[PDB]
This record gives sequence, C-alpha cells and structure tokens, in this order.
Amino acid sequence: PLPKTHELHIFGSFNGVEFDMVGRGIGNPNEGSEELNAKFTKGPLKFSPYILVPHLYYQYLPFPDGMSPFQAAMHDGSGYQVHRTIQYEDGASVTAHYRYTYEGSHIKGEFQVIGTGFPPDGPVMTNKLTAMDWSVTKMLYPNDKTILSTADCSYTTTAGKRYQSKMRENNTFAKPMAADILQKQPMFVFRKSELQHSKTELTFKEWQKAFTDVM
Amino acid sequence: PLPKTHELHIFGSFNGVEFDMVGRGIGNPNEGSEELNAKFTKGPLKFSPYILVPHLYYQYLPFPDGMSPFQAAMHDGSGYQVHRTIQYEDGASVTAHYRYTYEGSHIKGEFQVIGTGFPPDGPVMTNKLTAMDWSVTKMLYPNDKTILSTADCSYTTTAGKRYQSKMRENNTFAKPMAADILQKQPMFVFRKSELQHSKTELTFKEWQKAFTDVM
Amino acid sequence: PLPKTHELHIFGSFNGVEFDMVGRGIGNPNEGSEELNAKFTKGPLKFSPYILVPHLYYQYLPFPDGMSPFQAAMHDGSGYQVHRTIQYEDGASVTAHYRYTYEGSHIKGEFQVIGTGFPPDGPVMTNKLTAMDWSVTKMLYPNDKTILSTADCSYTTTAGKRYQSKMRENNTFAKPMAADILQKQPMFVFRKSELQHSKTELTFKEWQKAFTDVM
Amino acid sequence: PLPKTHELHIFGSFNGVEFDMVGRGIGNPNEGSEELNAKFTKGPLKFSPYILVPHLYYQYLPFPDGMSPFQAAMHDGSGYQVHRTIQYEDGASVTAHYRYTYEGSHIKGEFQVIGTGFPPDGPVMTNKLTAMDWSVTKMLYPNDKTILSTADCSYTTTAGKRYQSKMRENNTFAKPMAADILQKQPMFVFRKSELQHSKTELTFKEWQKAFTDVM
Repeated sequence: PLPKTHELHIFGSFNGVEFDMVGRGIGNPNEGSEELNAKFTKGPLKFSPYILVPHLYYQYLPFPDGMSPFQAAMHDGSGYQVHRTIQYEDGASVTAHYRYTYEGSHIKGEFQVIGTGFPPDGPVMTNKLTAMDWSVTKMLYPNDKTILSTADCSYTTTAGKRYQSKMRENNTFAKPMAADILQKQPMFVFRKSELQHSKTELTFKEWQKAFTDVM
Repeated sequence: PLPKTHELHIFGSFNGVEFDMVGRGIGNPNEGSEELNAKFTKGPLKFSPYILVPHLYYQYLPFPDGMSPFQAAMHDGSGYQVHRTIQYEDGASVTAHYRYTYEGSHIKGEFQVIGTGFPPDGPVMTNKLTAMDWSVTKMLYPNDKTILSTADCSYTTTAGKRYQSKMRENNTFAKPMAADILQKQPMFVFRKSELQHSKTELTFKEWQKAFTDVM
Repeated sequence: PLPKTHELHIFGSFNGVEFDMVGRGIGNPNEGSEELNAKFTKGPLKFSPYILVPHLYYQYLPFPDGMSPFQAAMHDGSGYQVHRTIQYEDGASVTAHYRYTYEGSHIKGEFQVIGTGFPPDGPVMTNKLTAMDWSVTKMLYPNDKTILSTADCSYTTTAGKRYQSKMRENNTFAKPMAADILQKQPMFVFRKSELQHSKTELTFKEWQKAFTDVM
Repeated sequence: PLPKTHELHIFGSFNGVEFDMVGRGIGNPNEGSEELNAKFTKGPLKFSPYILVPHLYYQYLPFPDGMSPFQAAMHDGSGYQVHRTIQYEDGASVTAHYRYTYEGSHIKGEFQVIGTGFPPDGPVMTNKLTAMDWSVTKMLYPNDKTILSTADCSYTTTAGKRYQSKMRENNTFAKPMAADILQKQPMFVFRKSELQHSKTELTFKEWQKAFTDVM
C-alpha cells in the first residue's frame, strides 16, 4: 500500500558525540506532503536542529503519471536503501544510511547519520541556521536498480550569509524500477521544508513535487 | 532595450588545438527562446559540437516578476561578465569567459572557451554525444553584484551511458542587481537545448524559464 | 603502549549487498609498517578486494619528531574516530567510520564501510583493479581535536587506465592533540600498499611515512 | 636549452576589474629554484598579492633522473601549455591559461588569469593572507601528450584560520613526452613559495622538487 504513517529512529554522532532521537508522523502520498514530531530523549541537541532536515521519506512522493519508484518498492515490499553524503562549505561532512521496514501503510525508518568537522564556532554548532532554502534535486538512473540524485543545498543564517552544501546520494533498489520510471530522465524533485523547535522537541514538515518540465 | 538579435564569436582551443566559430541569431526576451546558426572558421571541428551547447545569452531570459538581472544590465548598458568552469566526469575541463557589447536590441558576444584533458578515445573527441539533457540551474546572490550559478549537466551518448559534468559560474555585474532580484533566492532556471550539426555548420535553439517554485 | 598487533572487523555493504570480514595482523609502530590477512567468511567478495585497501591503522604511524597524535591518543586511551568519504570517477561513493578499542599493545578495529553506485560493468564490480598507486595525503588541524586529511587516489587496472578517486576524512580526538603536533602544518603522509588475493583470502601490507618536507 | 632567465606578463581580471602586471626573473633549472621581481604599473594592487603565487615556470623543475617533460619541451622547442582551475573554499574561482615562447635560455610567459567571486569581506580582497603553505602536487599522465596535476592548497591568514583551495590543471604538450618519463607515475612535486611585497612591487621565490618516493 501507499503510506499513511511513519516513525523515525535517527542515531549516530556529530563531532564525535553520540545522539539518538525518535519521532512519529503522517503524510499524504498523493500530494507529496509529510509532517513529523520528535521529542528529545535527554535535552536539546548539541547542534542546530536544522542540520537534521534532510534526515527527517520519499514513499510520500508520487510521480507525475503514477507511483514513484519509492512508492512501488514499498508497495511490493522489495524496498530500497538510501546512501547519502553531504559536504558543507566550511569543511564539515555528513554521511547517512537509511533503511526502512513496512507494516501495511506504516513506515519504520532506521537512519544512521554521522557528521564531523563542524567548526565549534560555525553556524551549526552555534545554532545560527534559520531555515533551509527550497531545493531542486536532479535524479538519473544509471542502471535499473540505482538512482543517483544530486542537489546544491543552502540554509539561511542569522548573519545573513547562506550556508551551502553539496548533497549526493544513491537509492539502491532490490528489484528493478519499472519502465515508466526509467524512460523519463532526468527527473527533478522540488522540495520545501519547515522546521520549528523548542528546547524539548521539534516539528518538521516537507512538501515534495516531481517534475520533468516546467514549460 | 531588451534583445532581439545577437552575434556569436567563440574562440579558444580544445586539447591545445585552436578553434574559432562565428554565428548569428534571434531570440524572444519575453519567452526565453533563442536560435543561432553558426560556422567553424578554422575548418571542421576536431570534437563533438554538442560540447559547445552552454557556450552557444541570458539577456533573452525574463524573470517571473520582471526583467532578469541580465536583461536589466543590458537595458542600462552597465552589463555583466560570465566566468564559467565545467568539470567532466572523465577528467576533462573547460573554462570560459563571456563578454558582451550592446547596440540597441542587438547583442555582440565575445566568448573565450578553453578545453583540455578530453581523452582521445572519449565521447567528445569521438563524437558519441547525442543530446544534452534538460537542466535546472540554481542561482544565489552572495553579494549584490555577483551571481553564483550551479548545475549538474549530462549528455546522452551512443554508448547508452550519460556523460556528466558539473557546471559552475560567477556572473559579475558592474552595478548592483535590483532589490526585486536580490529578494528572491534561490532562483532556478530550467533549460532545454536542441542542436543540429554538419561538418561545416550548426543550428542551435534554447528555451529557458526562471522559477522560484513549481507547487 | 605503542601497538604491535591488531585485528579488524569490517562490515557494511557494496551496492546494497551486505559483507562482513575479519582480519588479523601485526605492525611496527616505529617504522610505519603493518600487515593483515583475512579469509572470506562466506564465499568470494562480490567486488574487487582492491577497493578495501584504505579500510584495511594510523597507530602504527610515527611522526617525524616523535609520536603521532594517533599514537598519543592510543597511549592515554582517549582515542580518536575516523570518518571518511571516497568519491570515485565513475560516480560511485564509499563512506566509512572507524572505531577502535585497545588491549595493551593490541588494537581492535570496528570499521563500517558502505559503498554504492559502482557500475555493474565497471572496474570494481568486474575485478579489473590491479594495484593501488602510492599516495600522498595532506593533513591540516582546523582545531585542536580535529584532523582534516585529503588525498587524490588512483588504482591501475587491467585496461591500462587508472581509476581515480578523491578521499577525504576527519579524525576526531576525544582530547586535544599536543601543542608540538599542532605547530607543524601541513603534515604529509606517503603510503605504499600491497594486496594479494585469491578466491578465498587476502593478504595486505602497508608502509606509511610522515613528512613535512623533501628538500 | 635549459632556462636561466624569464619574463612574466599576467593579464586578466579579478572580480570584473582588469589587471595587468609584468615582471622579470632568474632561475636554476638544475635545482628547481626561481626568483621574480614585478613593479606595479597602474597603481596599488586591489587584492592580496599572495593570490598571485601559483601564477608567478616548470621549465626550472628537473626530474629525479633527468630533464622534466617541461624542460624537454622547452629544449626541443615543441612546448606545452597550462590550463588551470583553482576553486577556493569561500566560493571564489580562478581560471588560468599559460603560454610560453623561448629565446635561447630566456622564457617569455603570457599568462591569462581570471578570478571571480572573491567576497569583498574575504581574506583575498581584505589582504589577510600571510603566506602560502608548502604543497605537494600529484601528476599523472593519462596520455603521452597530457599531464593531469592536482593539489590541495592553503594559505595562512591573520585570522589564524587557513584559506584552502583545490588546484587542478592539464599540461598539454605538442609532442609526446619521452617514453622514459611515462611509466614512472604518479610523480609528485613539492613546492615552497616566498613572497615579499610593498605598496609598489613584489619579489617572489619558488623552490620545486620532483619525487616518486620518500622512503
């Protein structure tokens, strides 16, 4: 089935210090929307919550004329895994690996996220990020089981200068993607994120829209 | 004025061998369309004409709310320059610098293009490129006179594998871009390109559309 | 103390397929030499064993004037972690995280290594790598607990063309590095690797030498 | 012949503003040493003179066992050209193309250098660079007429933080390099630079040493 609900377990470390968080949410797989709440297990994170945005569910993304490959792989249970790198302009790096299991229309995510090299005086460790800019991701299918996706990402900051990164990932499928997917390349995805947080929890929302054209 | 016609002069070298091209064309600055016919002046090209696509006029690009910064800088004569790098997956590199002069609605381009490190058995030197994929460019304005634009570009080939590149550029303006430009970031631009070529000449078309959103 | 023996548990996945290996060896921490042997647990590896070379112990590396920061962090038990990315020329990516424990002069490594996007017909998945070229890594210390290390790496192949990658890592220390280490930047490290393998096992050797100058 | 003297002409622009500089120097092609003096011809330099270091003569570099390919190509008159890109960590970029002519043991260089995207408050435009760090360049020979060279470069600054860049170039030869050069890869080159400057002139010195090994 298409998803209705999801849970998240995100674990790993930033600058060598372990973190762990759990959250739960819902979404609309016909519209590419999702929302998630996460209560901190033991006080605020030691870094900007905004750095978590890409790690806070492509199963909610439909494609223009049917299921996305993500949806198809959830629907038949065969699945996919995500392997992502993010290189930040101040020399920090994040690597991430997402695994999923499904229980009918419920998704369970197990996301390992490792970040290093964030300067102690930089905008991540001193909580100066204010929002993530809207993004366009480019997707290509080098083979029938593999998506390569790239985006140039940026956050606004309290200082007014943007904090930029390069995001690259593979999405690796256990079963080939369908011909209706592979025949249309590149596929782009527009994404909007919203995050609010307090000292004790965060709320996250994302809107995603796949497109081959705007003209 | 907004542009209606243009001429092209590309000069430089690929793998150490000089080339030169001249062309002329037209475009619609209200629709982001352009068309060019061109000829090689030092005999037949030693490399795939498709490599020239990005070098074959953002003055034809309107913005959603008004003139693009490119149009504004042509209209008041203050101008901009383009400084572009392209890094190809097989280790080749192109650097380019575009200068323009304006005569009413006519644009004169002087574009220096230098390419090196194209493998002699690669898809550029052996004419295996078949089309340029549609693209999305992301633009940010790190300061009021500078655009940073990035795109992940790809060509289809006869070998069935794409030929990928990273394109990056600064666009440097003599006068600040207007507030109605600076206020809207990121700005994306969708581009479609068509190229036909023979041993002596080519015909090129491009369609460009700026967007802040697709939702 | 300085290390004399080590073992390795390396695990993760390549192109979505899990692997797990254990190896053991020895090294000379006054000379920067080490050796490791490993049997394939459950049949041959599904990818070139040469891709494992950087993942197959800087505690064996002395510095030009005394202990390396790696050796100092082992001596006092405070330790360090390694977080590494490798980007290959054909679009594949590897991410890795190394954690260590110490029992006297014995090192235990737990290394998670995840690779994706290796083309099925490329040199890794078809076992065309023949050796790893000698390398120079550049090290800088952006802060007193963090090393940033970069190298441009290359393998020879059976086709007589090299297979290139960009390697980047942070080494994150629990305690600050000593002032005498921090004072000498950049620090370079020359490395030579040797690997032999059959269908059932591999044998690895590495020599490493730190240097600030060659003149 | 081997070179003994040289002249420099650098032309191009930084952040859209034209610059032009000429200088004269000497060197020792048996030792990999050179020195150059340049007086400022049209007023004070509008950016850190340290940014010019890589642009301020590989014909002075011998190889370990004989003439370098640069020296061979000068000596037989066939020559080489340099095509270089430098990407700086704050988003600035420099592209460069070096052409040479020879008059006996005298080199004449014509170097086009274009830089863009240097932040007006960054260390280049506010003269905070204090020295270029010693460097290691890695050279490979993808074909018998082409060198690909890479280096991770860094300057010290008055802020204490290093200013890093990625330098990449091709060196393209009119005639094949000697067979006795081509199988010894990678070839590394260690470089030390010194720059003295006043309001009216600069004096530059470089030492270069090729090496395949340090053990």
